[PDB]
Amino acid sequence: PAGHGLRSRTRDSFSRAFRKKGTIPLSTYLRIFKIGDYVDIKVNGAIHKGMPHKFYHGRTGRVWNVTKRAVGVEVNKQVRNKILRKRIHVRIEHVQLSRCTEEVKERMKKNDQLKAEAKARGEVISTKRQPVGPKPGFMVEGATLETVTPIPYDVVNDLKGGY
Amino acid sequence: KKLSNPMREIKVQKLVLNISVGESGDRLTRAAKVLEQLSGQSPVFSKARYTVRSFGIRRNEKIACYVTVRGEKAMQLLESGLKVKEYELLRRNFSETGCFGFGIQEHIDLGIKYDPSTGIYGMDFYVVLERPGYRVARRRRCKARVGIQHRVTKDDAMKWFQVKYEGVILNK
Amino acid sequence: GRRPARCYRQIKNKPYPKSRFCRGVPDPKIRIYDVGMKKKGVDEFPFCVHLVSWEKENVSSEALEAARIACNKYMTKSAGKDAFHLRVRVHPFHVLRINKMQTGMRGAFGKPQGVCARVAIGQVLLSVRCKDGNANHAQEALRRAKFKFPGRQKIIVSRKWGFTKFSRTDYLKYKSENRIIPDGVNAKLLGCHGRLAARQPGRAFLEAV
Amino acid sequence: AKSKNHTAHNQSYKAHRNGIKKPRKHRHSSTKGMDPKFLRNQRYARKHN
Amino acid sequence: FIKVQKTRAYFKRFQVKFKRRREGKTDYRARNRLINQDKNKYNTPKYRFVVRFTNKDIIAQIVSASIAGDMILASAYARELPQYGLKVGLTNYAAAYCTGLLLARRVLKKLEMDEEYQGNPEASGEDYSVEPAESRRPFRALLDVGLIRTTTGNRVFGALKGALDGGLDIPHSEKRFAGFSKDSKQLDADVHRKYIYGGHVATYMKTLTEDEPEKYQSHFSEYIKQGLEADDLEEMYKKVHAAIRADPSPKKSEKQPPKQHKRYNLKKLTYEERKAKLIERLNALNSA
RNA sequence: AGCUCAACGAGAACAGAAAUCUCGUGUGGAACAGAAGGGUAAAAGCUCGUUUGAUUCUGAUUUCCAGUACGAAUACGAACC
RNA sequence: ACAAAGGGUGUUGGUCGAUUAAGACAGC
RNA sequence: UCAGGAUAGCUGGAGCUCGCGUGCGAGUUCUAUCGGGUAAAGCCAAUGAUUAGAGGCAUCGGGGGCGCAACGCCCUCGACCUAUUCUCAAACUUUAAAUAGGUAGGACGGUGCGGCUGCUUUGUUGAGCCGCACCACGGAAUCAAGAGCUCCAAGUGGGCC
RNA sequence: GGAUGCGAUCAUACCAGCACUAACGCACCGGAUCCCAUCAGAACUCCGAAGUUAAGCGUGCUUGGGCGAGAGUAGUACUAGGAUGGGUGACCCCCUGGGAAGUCCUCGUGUUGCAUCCC
RNA sequence: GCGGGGAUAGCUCAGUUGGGAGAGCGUCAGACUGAAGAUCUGAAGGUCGCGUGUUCGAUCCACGCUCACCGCACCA
Ligand SMILES: [K+]
Ligand SMILES: [K+]
Ligand SMILES: [K+]
Ligand SMILES: [K+]
Ligand SMILES: [Mg+2]
Ligand SMILES: [Mg+2]
Ligand SMILES: [Mg+2]
Ligand SMILES: [Mg+2]
Ligand SMILES: [Mg+2]
Repeated sequence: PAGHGLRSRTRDSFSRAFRKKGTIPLSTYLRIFKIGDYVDIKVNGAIHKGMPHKFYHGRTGRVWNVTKRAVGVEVNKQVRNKILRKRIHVRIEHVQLSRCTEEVKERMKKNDQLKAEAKARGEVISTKRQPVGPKPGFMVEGATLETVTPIPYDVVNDLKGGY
Repeated sequence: KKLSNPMREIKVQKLVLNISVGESGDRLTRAAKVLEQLSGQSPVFSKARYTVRSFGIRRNEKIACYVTVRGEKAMQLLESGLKVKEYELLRRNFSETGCFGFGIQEHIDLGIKYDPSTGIYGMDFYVVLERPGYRVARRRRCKARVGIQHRVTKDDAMKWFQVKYEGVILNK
Repeated sequence: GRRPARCYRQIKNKPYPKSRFCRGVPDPKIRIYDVGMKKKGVDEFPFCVHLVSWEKENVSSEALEAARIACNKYMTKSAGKDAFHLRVRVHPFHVLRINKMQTGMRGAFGKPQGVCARVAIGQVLLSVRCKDGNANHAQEALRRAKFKFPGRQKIIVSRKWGFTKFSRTDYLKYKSENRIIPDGVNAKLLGCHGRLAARQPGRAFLEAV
Repeated sequence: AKSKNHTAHNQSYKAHRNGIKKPRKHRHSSTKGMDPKFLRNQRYARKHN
Repeated sequence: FIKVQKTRAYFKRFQVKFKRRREGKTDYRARNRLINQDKNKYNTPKYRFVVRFTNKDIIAQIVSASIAGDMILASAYARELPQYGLKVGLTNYAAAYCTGLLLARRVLKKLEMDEEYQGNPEASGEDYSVEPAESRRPFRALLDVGLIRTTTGNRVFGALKGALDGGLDIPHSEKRFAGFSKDSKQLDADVHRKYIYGGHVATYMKTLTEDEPEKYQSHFSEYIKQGLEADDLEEMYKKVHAAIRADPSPKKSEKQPPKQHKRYNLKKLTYEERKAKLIERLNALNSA
């Protein structure tokens, strides 16, 4: 409304991938969704029911409800000077389980194991990971050196493959 | 692996008799009656697909009739048609897909007594020749293409016609 | 009748080709793009010269036609009508509009006025292939055509054989090895792929160059 | 007399004067809009706890 | 000439269908509608009763879907019915009923619900549905006919009746069982029982032996070889049902797998061998 | 539920560029009311069978947006089909 | 708070060519 | 309604709830994960536009010659097929950036037992929730002149570079 | 080492042309009383086991097309940030960073879950 | 400079659901008459403005150009 339809400017967003149209694989319907799971919203152009508005396409949210055919997704949306946690319902065909927290549980388990070992041996350690820092000095074996010099200019080589 | 296999025998799968008449009505009903009394089965009408002013036909107007016959009845009808044709067929009458056909001007030549009210009707004969195992392309489940070597060719159909019917094929 | 070319010299709008949205476009002034012995074989004209743009600008179809006419006339006068092949390497596809002065700038979207070509820096404008004995004539013909175009152009002597994509030495070596098939003005290089039975004796090769 | 039609100029600065504020997420979120049958069963389970 | 249809652009733009659709074995619309489970039921699996009819065998199984592939809870074949005493007509209505009953008994034994749910030992032709028990609900499975045409009196519906009598809760109606009348929206229990016990085959045998004895021999050579007459079919099927009920547990083959498997198909040529053959062919072509 | 469209190739008396019929190829180049863009092939297209979920009750959400209303749409719940 | 295309045997550097102590160009 | 008004945003005043680096934070990066069809590129990929030649083909094109004609013969230009080729697209596109967009990186965590249901399952099978026990060096960098909440109200709603 | 039933991925799996397959199977295949179905027992449905591996399914080959990966195209095109940078302008160099796509060339032509069966 | 209709025999015009080139003057010849006038008959007369495209087929349908005709647009 108000000058723009619901699916305005969705020619590319809602179209299906090249040579990837037709029937939907059964893996889409064989997925399990639970409250608190992070999901990515990817509109399937062939499923016209439970279609989220184009804004939510390409955004990640958390599951807050589970119905027979759809899931409730809570997505952050910026409106002027604040963030609104908008709750929508989206059919499972338009959603995919997110990998934004795949390593979190693994990292927590390893941190707990390391802390337990440190306590066992009577030491205090920090399990925080660190950004890549400067490398130490090292020795490089001398080898044959190839000399690089600027190339003399030739106008005939200005075109790809030559004029 | 040899061509002498009994499974490679060529048989007449079906014979289709077609009568295409521009007008629809009494003439079409008479043509359908001729087809029914010639084949033993109720024929099926065919409607026009487009509108052609020159031909005088209209969309969905039932401008033809035809019947499909299989087995001994089809073989007898084919024999009668070839007798009318003098067992003479043109080399072009055979298609590249192992099928052939011809046409007759007067149906009375097939053994039907002339009726002035009915009039005179010509017909189109088409014979489809297939080997056993063509069901793989007609069955619903596991539909597949018939092997190209096993498919009936123009030469195979011509040879079958010559051998079975002792016919003569003319180039012209 | 026609505005000066300075009004449309610079490329400012997006491409505006003739299509179902842009109707009523006049035809280009240039309709012939190949003159001379266009049917001459690839092996007869090894020498190639290019008139190449050095500016990003619009070149009108009228300018292209005038340059082609001048170059062809001089080449025919100097080297003869069967001593060269001239190819215009630019097609005017951009439609130039005009707002014919209802009142003022209201509804100013102009109607199609003409056609022109969008030329980039280093883009070839004209090509001439001939024998080694007409190189100077070809260069002077291109220099004469220079004055028909706006902006800056440069004459560059190509290292390729005629209008083919191979250098002269590479083309000679390929022909010596029998790897070249003449195809009109083009030349086809023989690889080591495709159906083997499709190769004539001696034309099949185990490895590519 | 014609005037300007629209512009987003200065709007991001205005928003950032006091924003962008993230509402505080509480441990327990509202159950409004969830499956009524599931909510009914949860209420009965809580009552019979 | 005629323009080539299967062009490079055609192949470039071509999108292949699913492998099962290309082979013409799976209808994916029906498959998705059968397997799709309510999301608020989470990992609850939907079991489907898959019945397939080959040219000489009947395959019946209970299957649940998974990402890695379908999982078979239980399976029964008509080729195992000779153990129970059915040696002929393994692809008929009675054989389908026997296979369904065998699969139902096997799956109930697997789930340890055979005692709670027994069904009706007698076949009967009336529509039947196992009555739910206080302890637990009956095992539920959804019929999966496949690509066959669901016509009245189909062998798949015979197998469905067999499973229902075995004691499985399979959602169904009575409009497709053998004996159902199109003119009258009623099920003929007598005709359905006749088909279950194979009395249509017996009637055909009697008609053939009275009309054309040579055709009777040609058509029922196996029946005569096993010495089964038209009148004995009902008793034979009753005995087969009794044996299936008595011992539905599947039998484990005593055969031992071979230590080494002999290869009967050609192996893919190596790069070196392919290059050598290509060199030979190229030299032969050039030398001419 | 069944079927597959446009188009092309090869064949059949009138019949030919164009009537109907046979086989083969055929990724949609057809059709889906309308503008255009998406989407669809044992279908969302064509044919047939049975039908009235174009039904009742209020709430929730999305789009517009002030996070008001209307229009439109979506996912559940409670009934009858 | 402008300058273009074309030009200069004004002068200053570079690039590719041609002739030359079996003697380079102009005048005798 | 278009020189106006209300409305939200921007602003002042009043405060209140807490806190002192253990920080419910950030117009910034890092790590890991997602979406995109612009720039470019492509037509030797679909749709559309467009130049040139090369090799073949017809009982079914316009001509010339040999001929009463010929489904007779030889050539020219046209259509057609094959492999190439010049040059193109805001309302074309297989491919496809840079910048920018979304999510996550614990004390609102994890593990092990027991319990509740009228929901769910063939099945105390699951789904949520609730009790007890144990562990949890604060779980990327930098910064954090601190964080959250509420009330009343002004001016503004011609902009321009 | 395979086949069959049900699948996952949905071309490295597709298309075309050739060659091959022990056993069980899968098939082709024989009929139309019954259920069922059409103009047509072609298809669908039902009842069978005479014959055949001819076809289908499966496997292999093609200096095949397509498809997938790599190299290269190329630090090229493009692009974020800087300049009291060059230039009449058009445009462009440089500085701190990111970084594509045809052609051409090389390689490869499926991998797998559950259940039954043969070897 | 725009918006319309038009371009066809020596001259004036019709024509198109696309498959015919046609009328009235002009010229020539014949018929008729005792001779004429008038009349009738037959003949000739067409790049259907030019160049492209759609079509199996174009005067016709679409595009771009050329030549003539008609109508254009207030307060100061
Ligand atoms: K110039
Ligand atoms: K590209
Ligand atoms: K193209
Ligand atoms: K205000
Ligand atoms: Mg359907
Ligand atoms: Mg005010
Ligand atoms: Mg953007
Ligand atoms: Mg075979
Ligand atoms: Mg290949």
